[PDB]
Amino acid sequence: QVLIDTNFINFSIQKKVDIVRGMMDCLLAKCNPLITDCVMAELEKLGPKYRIALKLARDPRIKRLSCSHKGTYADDCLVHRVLQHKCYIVATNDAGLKQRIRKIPGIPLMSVGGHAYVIEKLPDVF
Amino acid sequence: DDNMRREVQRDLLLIKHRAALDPKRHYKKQRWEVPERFAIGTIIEDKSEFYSSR
Amino acid sequence: ARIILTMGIRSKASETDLSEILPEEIEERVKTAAEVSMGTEITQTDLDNINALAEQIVEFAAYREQLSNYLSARMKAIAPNLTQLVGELVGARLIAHSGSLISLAKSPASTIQILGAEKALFRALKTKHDTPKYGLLYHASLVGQATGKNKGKIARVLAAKAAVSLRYDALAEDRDDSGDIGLESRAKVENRLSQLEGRDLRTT
Amino acid sequence: PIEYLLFEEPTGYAVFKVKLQQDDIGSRLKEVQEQINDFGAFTKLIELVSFAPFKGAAEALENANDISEGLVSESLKAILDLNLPKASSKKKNITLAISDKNLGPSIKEEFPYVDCISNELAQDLIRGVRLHGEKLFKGLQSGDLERAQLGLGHAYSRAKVKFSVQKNDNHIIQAIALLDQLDKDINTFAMRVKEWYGWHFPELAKLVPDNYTFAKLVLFIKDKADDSLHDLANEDSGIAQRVIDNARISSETDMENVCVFAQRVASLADYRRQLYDYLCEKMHTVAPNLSELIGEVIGARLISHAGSLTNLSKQAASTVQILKNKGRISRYLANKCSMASRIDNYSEEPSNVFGSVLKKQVEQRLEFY
Amino acid sequence: NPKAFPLADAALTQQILDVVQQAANLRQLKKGANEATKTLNRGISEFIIMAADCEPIEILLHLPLLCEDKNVPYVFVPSRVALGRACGVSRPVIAASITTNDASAIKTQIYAVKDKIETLL
Amino acid sequence: TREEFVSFKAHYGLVTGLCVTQPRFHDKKPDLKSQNFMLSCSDDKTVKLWSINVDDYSNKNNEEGLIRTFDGESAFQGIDSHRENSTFATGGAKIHLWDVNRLKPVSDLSWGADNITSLKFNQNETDILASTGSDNSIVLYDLRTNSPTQKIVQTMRTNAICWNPMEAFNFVTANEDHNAYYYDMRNLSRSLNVFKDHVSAVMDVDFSPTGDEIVTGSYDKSIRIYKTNHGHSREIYHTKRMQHVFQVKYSMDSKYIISGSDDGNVRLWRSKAWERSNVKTTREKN
Amino acid sequence: GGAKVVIEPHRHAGVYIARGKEDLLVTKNMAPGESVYGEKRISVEEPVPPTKVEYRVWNPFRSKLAAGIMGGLDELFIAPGKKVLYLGAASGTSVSHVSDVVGPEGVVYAVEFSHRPGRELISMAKKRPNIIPIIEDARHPQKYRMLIGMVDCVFADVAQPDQARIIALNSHMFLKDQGGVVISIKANCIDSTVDAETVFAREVQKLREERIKPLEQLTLEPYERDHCIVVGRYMRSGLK
RNA sequence: AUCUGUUUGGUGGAACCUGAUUAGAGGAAACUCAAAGAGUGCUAUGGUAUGGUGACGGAGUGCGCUGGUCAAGAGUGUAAAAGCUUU
RNA sequence: GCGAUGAUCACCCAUGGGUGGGUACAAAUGGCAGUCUGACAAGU
RNA sequence: GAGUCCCAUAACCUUUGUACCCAGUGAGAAA
Ligand SMILES: [Zn+2]
Repeated sequence: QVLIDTNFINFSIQKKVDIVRGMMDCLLAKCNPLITDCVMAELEKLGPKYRIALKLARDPRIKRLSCSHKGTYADDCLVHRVLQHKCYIVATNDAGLKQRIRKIPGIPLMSVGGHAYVIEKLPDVF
Repeated sequence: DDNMRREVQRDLLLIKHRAALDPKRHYKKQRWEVPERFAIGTIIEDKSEFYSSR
Repeated sequence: ARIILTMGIRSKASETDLSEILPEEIEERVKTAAEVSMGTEITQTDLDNINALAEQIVEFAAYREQLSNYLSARMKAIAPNLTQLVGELVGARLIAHSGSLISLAKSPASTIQILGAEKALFRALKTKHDTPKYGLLYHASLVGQATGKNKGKIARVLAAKAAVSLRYDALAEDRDDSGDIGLESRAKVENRLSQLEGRDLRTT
Repeated sequence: PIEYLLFEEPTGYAVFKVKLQQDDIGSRLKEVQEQINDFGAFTKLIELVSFAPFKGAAEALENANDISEGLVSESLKAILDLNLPKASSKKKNITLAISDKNLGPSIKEEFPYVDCISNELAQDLIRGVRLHGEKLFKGLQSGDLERAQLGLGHAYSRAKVKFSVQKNDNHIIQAIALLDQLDKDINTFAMRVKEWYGWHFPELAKLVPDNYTFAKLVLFIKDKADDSLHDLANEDSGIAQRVIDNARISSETDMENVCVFAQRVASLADYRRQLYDYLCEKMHTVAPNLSELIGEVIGARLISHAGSLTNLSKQAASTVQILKNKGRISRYLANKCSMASRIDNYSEEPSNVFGSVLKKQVEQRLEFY
Repeated sequence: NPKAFPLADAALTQQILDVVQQAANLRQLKKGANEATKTLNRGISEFIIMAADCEPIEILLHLPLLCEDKNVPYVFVPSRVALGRACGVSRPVIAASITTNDASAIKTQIYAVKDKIETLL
Repeated sequence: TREEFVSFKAHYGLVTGLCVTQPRFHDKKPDLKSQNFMLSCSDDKTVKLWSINVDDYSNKNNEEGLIRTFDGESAFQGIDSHRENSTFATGGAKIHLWDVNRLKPVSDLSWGADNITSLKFNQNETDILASTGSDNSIVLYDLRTNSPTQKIVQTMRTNAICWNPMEAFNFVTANEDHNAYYYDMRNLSRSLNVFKDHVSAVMDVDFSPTGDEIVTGSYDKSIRIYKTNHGHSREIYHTKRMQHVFQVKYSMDSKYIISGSDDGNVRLWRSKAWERSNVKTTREKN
Repeated sequence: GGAKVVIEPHRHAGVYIARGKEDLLVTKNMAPGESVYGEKRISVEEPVPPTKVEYRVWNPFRSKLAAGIMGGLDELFIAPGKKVLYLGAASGTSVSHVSDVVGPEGVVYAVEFSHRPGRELISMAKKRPNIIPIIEDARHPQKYRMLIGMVDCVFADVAQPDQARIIALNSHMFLKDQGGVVISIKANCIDSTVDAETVFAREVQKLREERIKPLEQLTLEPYERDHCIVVGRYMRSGLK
């Protein structure tokens, strides 16, 4: 189960990768993608330029969590809920969030690179 | 009172310096100053199982 | 024991009352606890053993108080001046501590003061500490009347007069079993206790 | 509209009248969620109109079971028929707020003009009156509500589990733990009786060594006598009258006192063996298989040292302390006795037949050797 | 509800008895009632099988209370004779226990039977 | 709880209208204490009527969706249900009247051959309909005479109507020049108010159930609340996340305002922003 | 076995540590003179003469709550005057320790559904009067809503997959606002197809969906493999 | 032992260095006087305040209202029905 | 004419004794084990 | 002047009399 954020969705649509099919042929496993309410709040706050990205995040195949905090800082929410539990893949393309996630141990990181998704800290990919 | 602390004042030193009683025991590093309220008590092993902790 | 012999059961308590036991203010508490309770309901075949145990310990206390009557009688017929001074069971465990009445009579009054507190005494002598001041004589009624450091003081004067009366009782031959020497010694101790409870360390 | 409220509680039933509705749409908000914690604002919502108390713990347990399994009892019918207005059954029913969605159908089966609500609004109204409790009732109930709660919880649980006080092994625990105490009490008290009568003649404790028999015969002999006919309960009685003729030891008040002491010893001696008969009977009704196998007093001490019939049952068979061939009959009797105690504990009203079969098995095993 | 309540039907009974036979070959089965209660109070047990037709029934009904205390699955097979035959010994057994082991070659089978009897229970 | 009882893939196109009913069938009896009923028209030429399992009373203990399917030959654009007598009306290529028993329109009540974009029934005097046609027209219909009644042509297109629930002949129109018009049914020659403060086309209007103020959401991504006697906005609600508020209702509490935007979200607002919804002691109420 | 220890109060109120050469988690004994499940006891003579009061050793391999205490929990809500609703009082093993931590002035409602554990619960609640045994299913709190009112902490040692619904129902009925919610989650008994961190994350998400704010979780690993205690408080308004 | 000189424990606290604080650092008393903080308790209850300024009250009548029952109407259904619905 | 409802597992002599180590109970005018100080104080 | 109410009403040791010994395991046993 993979936590998505907003620039990962934007780079997915910019590189024409499907979310669940890109995840499946990246990991060769069955993926459950998760949009937290703060990532969804960030996509809605991005305005009416990003309508395509918002209604591709509105997808019944993409399940969605319910964050319980004030504010819509998705990087704080993703970092907290991943270092609490260590049962999550983080799909992101922010340089700062990528550095945070790859500094906390045991957390695999997925990112749009080239024309498909790549995964780094998951040691069983083939 | 100090009258009873002057009777249990030696085994409180033994519990403070636990770490050098057996050369194989190796406790976790606490300090353990003497607590303000304590009580000295004796273990009742019951009359159910014999010969093991007896 | 007397109350479970009286009522037995909780509904039986709801229909009965009692005043010769449990005086006048625990009745509403036992009735409220009889009305609401986390207790089960017993049968007759074990209520019978409950009742047998209750009458057993009632008769036990009857035997206790009549043995105390026997002790008071033998004590005021054997060493009556000690009974008039320090009391029946206190003088009784003095005599029973030291063995014989003559063996208690030939001991000094300081020994009769500290007579019960031997382990405190001898640890406070074998290291150089302060000795006790009460011993077995602490439970006399006069030392009960005293308060402060003067219960040590009248433990001392009570042991002195008790040595006087005790060796009179053990060593007299024309003794009359009437409490005369013990009674005049008790009057001496009582007015001494009066004159050192009249003083006060405050300044008026 | 949530017009009335029904709160069930161990002291009785309460019907409240809802004064002000709480918010429906803003029901998850912070101020609406903590107005039921503040009492000064909860009393703006709820007013007590009726409280029918119970007739006692019997009707309390009846209504606790009826409320538990979702039925309208007769006291419920009485208080609802007193308090709720005769509304229509086809147009604008009166609205009662309950906390039990399967008690609702039983309320509409009896009063068709009552629609019942237990959703989150009725739930937090109900937990508001649960949170405040004794303050809403304005002083009108007998009995503290938590004390009635303790009584009703214990009664409900023992009813639901069918707790019988006949098959209650704590009786036989306390019976044998008291019987050992009075064994040593009759022993030391009759030892002092023999000591105090030892200087009246020191041969009665030589001829008659049993404590009760010595004490009962010295309760009536206090002298010489001759007339040795009712002292046989007669070779020992004849020897005793011969020793009274050849008296060879030394009052009145002291002798009256040791008569009272021997009467005490006799009273202890026949309260014992009343207790022993009681615990053999209680052991036959509580553990018949154990008492068939190894006897009533032995089974009593076995479940006492185990702590309970349940602890002796759930103990392993190789860890039972019962009291070569002589070494392994103990192990055979141990695992058969553990088997018998399991039968006896977990059967609900036990028979004796499996204790009989295990007794037959262990006698066959000992007769084989 | 009888005393020997969570009885298994025939398919679950044969699944249970097959994994009992394999654990008995792999030395992971402690068989008999007091060995079962020994390994139960020691905590090395994954599920206990009681047979619901021995000559008393409380003789092994002492074990559901122990399993409930320590949260261990327990299941009632309706044949002590078939249970002993699956255990691989020449006598009927009335209770058996699958001890825990992680160097065990049948751990997936034991876990599947545990899940089946726990959804039963 | 802010959570859906049920969802329904109702149609294939846009669901262009939906309302709610208490369907007066004369063979069955409506169970309104456990079922709710909503019906809904779309541009795939269908009106569908659905039932919903509702947990509001605990009287009972069930075949929820799509109890019937009305069918038209052209598309539909609006729908509103009569507040009695099993009747509703659907606007579209032409405005038809329907009842929930018959599977076909009872009557076609169209002024001319110009289509109808919106519809509202009256709330008291329940037999007076009003509709907005794309020829910038507002038409009143009466259901005693089973006929249209009077129409007016305005400058731009009326997006919505709502009737005053407390005055029974007044309604408010919400139209494409950026303001709302408060009209009297007995004299449509003049508006009796104009509510002016919007800056793009007004998409939807609604009345408070107290009849004293209106809410008004528009194509500039903001909603506005107006006192009925003034004619300028008492309040504006906006959000960076809210885009193009297309639907606004005023909840029956008269205290909350439901807005449906076009990013997907339906949002609750307070009608009075500074007003909290706890119950109040008399000192704070005073 | 006959040795001497020193009793010392823990950080948590109502529980103690007996220091020797191995130190023991220890509680005061509400029913002095007998052991409940065969634990060992400590008898101090505290100073009419001094009275022999005694203490019971809390075994972390037979108690999830003691495993949590001596793994280190920042806040238990079981406290010496409180009311605890124990769910899944599977015998009197941990309920006795919770009972005498809570003390004579506080109440433990021990809810259990099976009947032979209920019989042992009632015979234990005789000698511990501050235990109200409730033999009922916790999945239907209305069946015993009449016997319990306004608890301060719920403890949940149920081992069922509908755990979070049971905890939520009992909390919404009987827990007060900002009261304690202590959960012992067993991963394998919830579900074994996913890993332990997935099921703990899902259970914590279920708790905050039923508005119980989690403060703290602890894996309690040397005593139980793939267990957890989640300590939360019943926020009821504003987890934010 | 006019042997020994290490360890443990108490007393003592130079020089350097580090940290904190500074109208030097405290201490004792209380049915003392003030300044503030936190928690708890208490029906803490007018959602628009008594049944009534002879302008009023009470009694009775008439209208109004509530419930069930029966009858009639109407719809729907049907060979006829029955049933069901009915602001 | 078996069994998991459990098989199995200190010194001296040509079943019986001799010699003692631990267990509990009770006793002891057995032991530890030795019964404080000694002339001022209170008041006016 | 002065440490008992905190088991000298006691604790431990020694000797003397009375009753015993010197649990786990887990598939074998018999011929
Ligand atoms: Zn978030």
